[PDB]
Amino acid sequence: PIFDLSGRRALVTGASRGIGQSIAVALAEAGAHVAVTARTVEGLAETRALIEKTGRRAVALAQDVRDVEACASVTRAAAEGLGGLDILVNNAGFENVRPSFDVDEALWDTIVSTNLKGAFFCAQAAGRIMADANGGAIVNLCSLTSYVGIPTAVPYGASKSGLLGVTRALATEWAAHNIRVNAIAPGYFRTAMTAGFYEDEDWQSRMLEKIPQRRFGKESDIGGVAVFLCSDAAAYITGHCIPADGGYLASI
Amino acid sequence: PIFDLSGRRALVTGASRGIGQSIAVALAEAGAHVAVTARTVEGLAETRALIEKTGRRAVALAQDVRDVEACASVTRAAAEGLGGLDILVNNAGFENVRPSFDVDEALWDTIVSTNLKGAFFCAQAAGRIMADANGGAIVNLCSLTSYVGIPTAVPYGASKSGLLGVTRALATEWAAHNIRVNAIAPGYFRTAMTAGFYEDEDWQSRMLEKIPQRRFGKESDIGGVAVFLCSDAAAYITGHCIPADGGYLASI
Amino acid sequence: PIFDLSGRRALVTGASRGIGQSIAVALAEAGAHVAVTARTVEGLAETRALIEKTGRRAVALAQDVRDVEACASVTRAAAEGLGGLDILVNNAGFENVRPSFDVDEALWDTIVSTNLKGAFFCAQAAGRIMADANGGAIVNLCSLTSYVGIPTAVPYGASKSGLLGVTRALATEWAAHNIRVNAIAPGYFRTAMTAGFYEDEDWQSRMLEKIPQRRFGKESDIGGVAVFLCSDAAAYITGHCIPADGGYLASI
Amino acid sequence: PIFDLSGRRALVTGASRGIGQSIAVALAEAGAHVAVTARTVEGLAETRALIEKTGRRAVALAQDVRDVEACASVTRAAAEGLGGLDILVNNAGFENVRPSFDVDEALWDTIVSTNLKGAFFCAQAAGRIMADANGGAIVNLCSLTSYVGIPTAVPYGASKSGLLGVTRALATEWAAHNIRVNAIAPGYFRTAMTAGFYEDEDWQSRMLEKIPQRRFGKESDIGGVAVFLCSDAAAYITGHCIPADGGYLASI
Ligand code: NA
Ligand code: NA
Ligand code: NA
Ligand code: NA
Repeated sequence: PIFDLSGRRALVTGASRGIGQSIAVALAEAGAHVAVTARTVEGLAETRALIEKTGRRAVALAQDVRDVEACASVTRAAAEGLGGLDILVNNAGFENVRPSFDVDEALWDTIVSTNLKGAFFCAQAAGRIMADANGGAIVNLCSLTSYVGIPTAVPYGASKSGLLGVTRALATEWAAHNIRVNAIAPGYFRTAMTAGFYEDEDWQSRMLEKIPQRRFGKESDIGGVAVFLCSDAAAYITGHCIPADGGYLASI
Repeated sequence: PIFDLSGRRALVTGASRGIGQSIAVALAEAGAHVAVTARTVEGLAETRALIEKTGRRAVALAQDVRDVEACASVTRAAAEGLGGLDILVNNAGFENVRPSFDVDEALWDTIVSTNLKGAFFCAQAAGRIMADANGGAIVNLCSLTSYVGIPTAVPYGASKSGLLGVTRALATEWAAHNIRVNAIAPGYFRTAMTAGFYEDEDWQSRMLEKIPQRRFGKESDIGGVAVFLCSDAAAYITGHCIPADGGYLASI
Repeated sequence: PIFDLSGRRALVTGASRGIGQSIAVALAEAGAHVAVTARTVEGLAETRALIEKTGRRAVALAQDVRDVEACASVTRAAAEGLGGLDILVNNAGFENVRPSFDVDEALWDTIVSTNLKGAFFCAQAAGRIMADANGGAIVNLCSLTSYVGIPTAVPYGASKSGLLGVTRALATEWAAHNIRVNAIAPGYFRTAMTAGFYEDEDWQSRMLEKIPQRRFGKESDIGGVAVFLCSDAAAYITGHCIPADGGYLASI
Repeated sequence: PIFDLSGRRALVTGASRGIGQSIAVALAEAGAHVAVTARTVEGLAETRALIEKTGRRAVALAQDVRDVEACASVTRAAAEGLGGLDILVNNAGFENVRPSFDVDEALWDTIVSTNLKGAFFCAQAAGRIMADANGGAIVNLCSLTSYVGIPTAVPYGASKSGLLGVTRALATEWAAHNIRVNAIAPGYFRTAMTAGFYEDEDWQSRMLEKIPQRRFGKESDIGGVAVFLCSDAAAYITGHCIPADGGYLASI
């Protein structure tokens, strides 16, 4: 019962694949009715089918989190489709590496709008709905770059470090509305390591030596973390970021 | 299933009351067979009765974690009573305030032996058993004093700050044995606020204003946190400390 | 000699008053030739007069750090006026409180462009100059909001938390160019507490009780911190943020 | 003037070689009269000669920081030789690696007594002297193990993590006596890498790849850091730990 989400209503952004898909499905498996977004509705087909496998309802909507209007209207539409809204997972994110001397304005904007600004304005919209009803839980997807710096991932790291600041300030501000706000910093997860960058085997060997568990994360390594942060088991946890990283941050 | 502990075998030290009692009972409620210790067996009567209410087995043993021998022999005896050992909660702790100019050797020792050294040597003993079988999970009880300083609680804060260091180093060292090592830093919990210190109402008002949730922790605010850190949902979490503090650390 | 900045060439942004003015003057007092910027040249009159009091050269230029072009051209112009550039202090910042349900797009942008994006693009420009010569030091002005959350200061906290991420990633990326990148998080400084918000005396009493030194910062409490981070005494410090806060973060 | 220590009176423990020797000499070079301790007086010959090179007075005394009595009496004797005491550097430390399954009671004690307990009781003694006069500054030597875990360095990491907790709590408690308490976490310094462990060249290559500056620390990389934390430039810094690590902690 303490981890059960039966009857909760969740929105998970950028949920067509990877982490967001894992989280969305795990929320449905724990009892929740789940709305999922992506750039196109058609890219959600696998996520929708995996959710409806649980028996629960899946709402699916188009959304670009860079459009501040769509952050609000598509969040309100998600609420209407579910009959309410008391869980938000801000997963949507643009990943990028680029030498910092070569970052132009446009790149900066695409990264920060998507990863930081978008999550704020989705939070604001879901928050207002939660505040008018009986509260809820928000989970932001941060990164190892909220704790350390990756060279050539400067705008990205700014984004995710900023989002951790957002997590703490919103937690403090919205506790009085019964809204908890927490974050997960995934380490290196197989399902997020699509980019050509990651096949470089010397890189892989080097990174694995920094991870005590000597493995990259599977979907089972994060879904339950998101359920936990949304559940009554986490009633006294707010403004906190749980790293799911196989021990990377703890390790020399 | 991801949060289920059925068939796991747990040891929780200093479990006669408070946090340790809460954790022990919540482990039993999640499926585990639980061994509990305290200075005397007789003080465990309430904890034993609450566990056996779940239908599960409760082993109960006398242990002073200041005796390094009892850290080993009573841990091995707990294993024998359960038929194994794959969860350890190091809860045992001596709390104290004393102006630092007035701390003598003996006080220092009592606090650090109990809170830090004891937990190391219990970890070592449970660890070796886990390492010879198929691994397990260890959860250390840290404190807000692992993050900030409380005036006149210097030895205590050294203890709990040290234990966070222990959590990180053991996590890194023992991941190769399939042993995860994590911690919980409780904030201010009603069940731990027995000492005369805490009735000072100006203190209470001042502390509550630093906690976004404007409340002190209940047993439901930590039991599920310990279950989570022991479960398959936390398979990729190691060397981490989850604060359960109503937002205190996140807040200005 | 280890703290001496004789012959160094510095740029300090948003230096007409407050922290930035304090830092700029302290750099000049430690030996540096200093360029200072603000929205208008005329607002720099006090800062210029205090610098020229040291005997050293003061260059003064108009700059809006929200204009990415001015981040580059006015930084290059500062270099030309000084005959080089090997210190950058990113001080420029827009402070704001606003209930998060009431933050609109425009406010978000003004805060984040000024505080985070501006500092990145100034860093990039100063960085490229330093990288083409013999390196240098960059100091970013962060805030307590890089560590905790202030309710109704969400965009601001995102900005300053992001800038700490920027500090770490740039440090890691640019060490190979002999460019150190560090930050200072001022606590509550008298010279920065202009806004009407801060006269609320109950607030003042409450904040002072959270600061072990029971006082707000003076200009002498930060100038030397900036000199230090720029000096040979800090040759092995990079990617770090020094809080100057009278013990706030360390304290319960 | 802001970094000048003329007329200050300092005690640096375990100062015969390495970090402690570097700090002691740098304090003397910045103006201070310096007392230095070690197990034997004869081992201080090089440190004494380097101090007296500055023209300043060097007091030298035998001290085992594991003896709580010697923590007090030898600190009071250092005061008498100097004519006062307003700087303490707790440098004394026993380094060790040992598989945690193989740590016995005696080893634990030697490590924690030396590294944590000793520094507390030296702080207490220097503190009381400072509190009876006009205050002062204390600097504790922490380690990367205050932030991350090194496998087989568990007792050591407990010690140094604990000492960071001590730094924060003492800072909070003793600010009202005009005593600032801060720490330095050295990274990997050439002068501290004596143990046979460190010649393993694969280790060296691996560690250097984790350090952005791609070098180990020299004595010039820490001496100025200690002077800074003792100076008027650091008047608003207390309870803080400065890592001198070539960017290790900031870096992925
Ligand atoms: Na690490
Ligand atoms: Na707080
Ligand atoms: Na604090
Ligand atoms: Na690192």
